[PDB]
Amino acid sequence: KNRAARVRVSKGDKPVTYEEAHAPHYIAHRKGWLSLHTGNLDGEDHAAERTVEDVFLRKFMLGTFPGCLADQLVLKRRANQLEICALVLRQLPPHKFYFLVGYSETLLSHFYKCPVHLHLQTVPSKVVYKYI
Amino acid sequence: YYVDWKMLRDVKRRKMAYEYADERLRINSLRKNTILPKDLQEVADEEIASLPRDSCPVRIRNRCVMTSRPRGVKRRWRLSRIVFRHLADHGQLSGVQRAMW
Amino acid sequence: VDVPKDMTKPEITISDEPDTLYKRLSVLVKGHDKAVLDSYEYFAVLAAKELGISIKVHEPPRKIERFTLLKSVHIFKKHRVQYEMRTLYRCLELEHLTGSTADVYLEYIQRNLPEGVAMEVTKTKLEQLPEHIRKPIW
Amino acid sequence: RRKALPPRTEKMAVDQDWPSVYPVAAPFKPSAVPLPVRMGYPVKRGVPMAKEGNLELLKIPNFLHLTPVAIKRHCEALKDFCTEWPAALDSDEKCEKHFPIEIDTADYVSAGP
Amino acid sequence: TVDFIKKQIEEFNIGKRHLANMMGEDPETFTQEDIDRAIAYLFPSGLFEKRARPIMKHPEEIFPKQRAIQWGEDGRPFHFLFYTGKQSYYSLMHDTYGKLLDVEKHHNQLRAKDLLAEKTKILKDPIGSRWLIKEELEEMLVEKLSDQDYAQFIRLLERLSALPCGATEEDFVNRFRRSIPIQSKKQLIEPLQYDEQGMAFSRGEGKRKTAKAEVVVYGQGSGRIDVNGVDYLLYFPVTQDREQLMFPLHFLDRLGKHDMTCAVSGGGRSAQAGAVRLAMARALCSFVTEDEVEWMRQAGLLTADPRVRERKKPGQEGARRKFTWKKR
Amino acid sequence: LAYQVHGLLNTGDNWKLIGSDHRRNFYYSKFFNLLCFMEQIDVTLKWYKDLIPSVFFPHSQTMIDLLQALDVANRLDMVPQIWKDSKEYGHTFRNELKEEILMLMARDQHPPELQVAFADCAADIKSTYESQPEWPASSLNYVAVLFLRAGRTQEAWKMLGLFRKHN
Amino acid sequence: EEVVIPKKKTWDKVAILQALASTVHRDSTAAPY
Ligand SMILES: [Mg+2]
Ligand SMILES: [Mg+2]
Ligand SMILES: [Mg+2]
Repeated sequence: KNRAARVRVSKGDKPVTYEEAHAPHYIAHRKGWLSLHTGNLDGEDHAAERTVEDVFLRKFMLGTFPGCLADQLVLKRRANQLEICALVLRQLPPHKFYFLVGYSETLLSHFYKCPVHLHLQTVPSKVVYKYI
Repeated sequence: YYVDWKMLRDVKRRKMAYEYADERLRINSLRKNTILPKDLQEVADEEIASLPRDSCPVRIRNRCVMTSRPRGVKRRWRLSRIVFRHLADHGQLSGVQRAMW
Repeated sequence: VDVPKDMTKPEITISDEPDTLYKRLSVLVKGHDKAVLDSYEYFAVLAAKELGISIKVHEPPRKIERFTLLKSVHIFKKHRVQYEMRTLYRCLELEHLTGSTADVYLEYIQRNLPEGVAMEVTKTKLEQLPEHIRKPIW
Repeated sequence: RRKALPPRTEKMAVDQDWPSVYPVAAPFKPSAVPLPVRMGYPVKRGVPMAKEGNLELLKIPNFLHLTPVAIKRHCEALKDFCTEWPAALDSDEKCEKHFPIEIDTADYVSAGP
Repeated sequence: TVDFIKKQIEEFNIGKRHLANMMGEDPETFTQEDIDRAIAYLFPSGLFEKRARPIMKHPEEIFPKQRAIQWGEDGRPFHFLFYTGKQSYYSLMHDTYGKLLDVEKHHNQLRAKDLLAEKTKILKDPIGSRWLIKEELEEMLVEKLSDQDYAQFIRLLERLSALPCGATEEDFVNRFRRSIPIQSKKQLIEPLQYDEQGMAFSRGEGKRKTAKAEVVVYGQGSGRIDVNGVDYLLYFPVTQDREQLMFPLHFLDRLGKHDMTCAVSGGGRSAQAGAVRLAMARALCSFVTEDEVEWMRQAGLLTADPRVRERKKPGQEGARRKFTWKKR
Repeated sequence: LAYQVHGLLNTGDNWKLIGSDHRRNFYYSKFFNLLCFMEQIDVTLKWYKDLIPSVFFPHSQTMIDLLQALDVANRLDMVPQIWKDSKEYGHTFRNELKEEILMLMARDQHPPELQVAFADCAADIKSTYESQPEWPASSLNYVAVLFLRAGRTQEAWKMLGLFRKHN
Repeated sequence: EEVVIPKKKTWDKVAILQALASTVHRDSTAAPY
């Protein structure tokens, strides 16, 4: 059987996001891409760099916002600037949320040598597509 | 930490080979030419073989960037097929998709 | 109700120099998904009709790159996974433009380029003749 | 202490000019957008998911800053920077008779550092 | 779930006003079409599945039909057939059988009075009339059905329509009529074209197997064919290919009467012969009578040949051919 | 001359012309203080929705001004709205300016259409201070009178009951 | 003689961005940017 990026059927109680509810053969058909950048187009360069950046960004954002991260990150790259769009549970007081917004934006702007935008969309609890 | 000792050894190889690139190019210019006398190219041969062993480009290995895998690498992402597929199958590689035709 | 008064302060100067002429300007937008290139072509054509730049648009044939990997971690070579990359094209062909209009239109357009698309600009510019060639002979 | 504030769509006037809300390229916050929009695959009985908490609408490039009214206004503000094209040059014949030489130059834009 | 639909319609109207405002259009003349263009522009999702794309539509179209409340606040069900567990379907059957009984009674009274005044309306066949599918019936009653249920119902309708038809009865069985759309396979004749004092030239375009052919035929000329600027005897050295070019002309007995020029690209020699054959056949349909067009279609001249190279598959050799399979 | 000062601010650079946030809210406190009483309700209700939630948020001084602006022009329609906004911005000031807010409910005469507005606005209030908040008898004058113009005796009874339970 | 050329308008880098910022006024229902 194909195990790739699949959430196996449970006893029927298992809450599932729209994201996790669709296997790899459904990309570009039903679910879209979690990253947007030019580097994978036909005549273009530095796909490798954008990829390693991507990975580090997911890992980093997951570690910087413990427990409040709802869905997988959305990374949009436009003309040297990267906008990170995130779905975030309401856990921390807005004080901590802003603290980490600024801290992260600054830190990654100085790390990757480009302007970093961070857009937080807050949601009460994980949005459920299926089962449950 | 580079994921493996092997990855470390290859980072050192790429640094050394980047450093001596000029020397090697200039000497192998003499060595690869018919116009110059043989007496010059023999001394130039001993000169380029004198150079540190780890500075020559044929000892460099393209390895998976994340996982260190010595082969089964897609050069464009510098990724092992395994790691590549992992990333692509989660929708994390823009424009990449399963192929139906 | 509340209207800020005297909000405009543009800065433009006119140099005495003979502004560069462009016989034809081709803008080629490569993209992954079609709909984005459609709304972008609509936006670009509208922005060109508002500046009276007189443009045509056509669609260059799409390019699909396919490649094959092993499905298994260790050993089954009979089994593979096949992956695609689809690059789609829009070509905006503008004709009879000046240098200033070219830089304004290209600035406006390039600011509004979507994250997943790339753009190639081929400008064919008009120059009369070089000085040493005009009608001297050596 | 838990704080839930009703979305912008409540205070939104029916005729309020749109380009005021989305001046620049934006992520699509669902609170700031008045239109109900259901995207995502449906379920057998059910409908496509709402606009709130929907990640798929977040993935989409949105042309909301580029709404045709905003293009009219923008381009009317850009009419000042553009310089006119010479009359007599209207046909390619006179283009060749006057300027013999074409210099082709390529400029590329790609996202990244 | 009623408050839900009320709210959804409120916010759909408000949102349609907003969308009409930003798109710069009259909120009154805004249609579903315009809504579609609007969201297609504002949220441009390339996705191959069209049901996964952004949608703002009237809540009645989006949400599925709801079974209404089946009883009063005292608990007593509204309909008398409620406890059947299918009230809609068995109501339908009760009334259908009631009307079949009615037809039998009325028509028997008219048998005793020496009157058969009715006619058979049972043949609607030129209208292309058919019954509902099970899906349509299922949608009409807002209730799930079984194959035997639908078959039962339909059979009872056949019992009804096979008798003398009343007015109310005809109108009744005509809810359950659908009309199959236009059935004609007749081709669309290329209007003949007169160009630069030259008379009667027709065009046709064949496509076969990586090979495209554009054929212009003149009815005013003698027999010859020029393919890519050269004679057909030169371009097609193989006899088979010239016979392929000869097929439609010999079929219509036009062999000496027409003069043709062709542009054919891609594929091999036989693929080109076939593409030109098809193009030529489609070009000769302007010069001939409407009957011989049907004759050419029935000889297989006018249909493109769908047969095309299949893609090689991984783990196999030839897209069919498999690697050698070892038992032990 | 305040229209004039505002025309001056917005002109060269409006943003560069005010240094701090305290000295910024002074500006709108006093400016809207003028706008509310000195101008017709058509102007005040208008500049209201533009200045208050968007730029800088109401203090107690701008809180009392709306109250005195709706008593003179006889506006009973805008009480639920301004109350719902003052709830959002004005949580701490509540106890002190409340007695002032409610006093404008006596001054009016109440048609059969406005009953439910009074009912809701007062019920949220008194369900807030009975679940915790010294509560004035004025508020009961209001619930009871507004419920007399409403035609509802039964709730006014339970509210008089809830004040005589307040010792 | 029929040949006519206009002159070039040299503007500052940020100029077009500020000319676009002119066509957008301030949003009423919006919180601080
Ligand atoms: Mg290890
Ligand atoms: Mg090697
Ligand atoms: Mg074979």
